[PDB]
Amino acid sequence: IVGGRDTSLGRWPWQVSLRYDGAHLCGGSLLSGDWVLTAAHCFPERNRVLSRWRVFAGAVAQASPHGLQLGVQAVVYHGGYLPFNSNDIALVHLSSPLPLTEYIQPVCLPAAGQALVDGKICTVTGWGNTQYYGQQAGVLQEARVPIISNDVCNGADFYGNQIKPKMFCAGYPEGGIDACQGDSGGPFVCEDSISRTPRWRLCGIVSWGTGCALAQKPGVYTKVSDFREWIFQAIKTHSEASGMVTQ
Amino acid sequence: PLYPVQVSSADARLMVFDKTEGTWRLLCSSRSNARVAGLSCEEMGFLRALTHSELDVRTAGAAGTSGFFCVDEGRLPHTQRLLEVISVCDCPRGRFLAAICQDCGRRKLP
Ligand SMILES: NC(=[NH2+])c1ccc2[nH]c(-c3ccccc3[O-])nc2c1
Repeated sequence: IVGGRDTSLGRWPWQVSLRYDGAHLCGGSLLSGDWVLTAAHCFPERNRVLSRWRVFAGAVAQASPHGLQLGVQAVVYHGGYLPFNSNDIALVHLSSPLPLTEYIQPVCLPAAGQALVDGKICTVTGWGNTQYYGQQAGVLQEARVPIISNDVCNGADFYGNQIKPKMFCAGYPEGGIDACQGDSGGPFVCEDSISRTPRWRLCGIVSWGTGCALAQKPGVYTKVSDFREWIFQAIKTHSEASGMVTQ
Repeated sequence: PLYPVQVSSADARLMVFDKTEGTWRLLCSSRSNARVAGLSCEEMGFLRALTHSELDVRTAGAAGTSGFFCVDEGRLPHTQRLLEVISVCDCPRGRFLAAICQDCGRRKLP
């Protein structure tokens, strides 16, 4: 995350770090004690031995001895993810569930029919680079960015028609604050009180962008509302699966 | 901007908005309670219903609802949205559904 700030324990309790052979590669969001929602592109051919992945939760410092690390039982990625950029979404089933504590909590999904509010300012978090030619963050970072309309984002001066309908952009025309390499798969959350209580919901999944924090090249996210049914199905369908599977 | 489907934090009873009245109605208990509880939690953005039970208006009260809605159990399994298989009804047994959905989106620090 470029242009963000260090955050503290318990603030974004759904954030997890997905590590392969010891390195942090992607972010992810807990949907329950044993299911994580992330991006499909975090599982290229060279990173598909489930035994080599670990999910780290409950700490904001990557080197905290107090976080919990569990294995992966299965990964279900979207079959429509043609690179295997639309449908850049996947579900990760942990081998055992995490306890839910004041530091580990799931995030909510958008309600049926709930649409993105253009202009609304949401939060994006992660341990990715704080500069494109920089290093990953030691402590989880958070930044607030507004949702941009697809009309603006698909214009010739932004991403000239590369934003498909199940993805959206968030950022400032001016650049300066954005997600970056190492943040892929993590959360883009917006808070609302439609259930009469303020709750944070996962509206987007960090997916891609050209460079990081450049003006007119905002970050692009997978629009979670469009995959609600895919998620509900996948979990039912594969609760007892092991391996890389597609839905 | 309330969502048409709500769950009570006092006793988890489900409430569904009735736009012709501007009131919330309870969901009459039926043999398909498990699927209705599951579908209601999904609808609202929760992952699943952890459990559900049946309440009795005579022991629990109405809690500010006006009537009942009943689910067309035959159409139930063809839906994605609760509101399209529901109708006002009398619910003679005066027993309604309560659903405990998986909690989410809230910090638990002091
Ligand atoms: N600018 C951005 N909003 C952005 C966000 C996530 C990214 N993830 C990556 C990325 C780069 C190389 C390999 C995997 C990645 O997720 N670039 C990214 C750029």
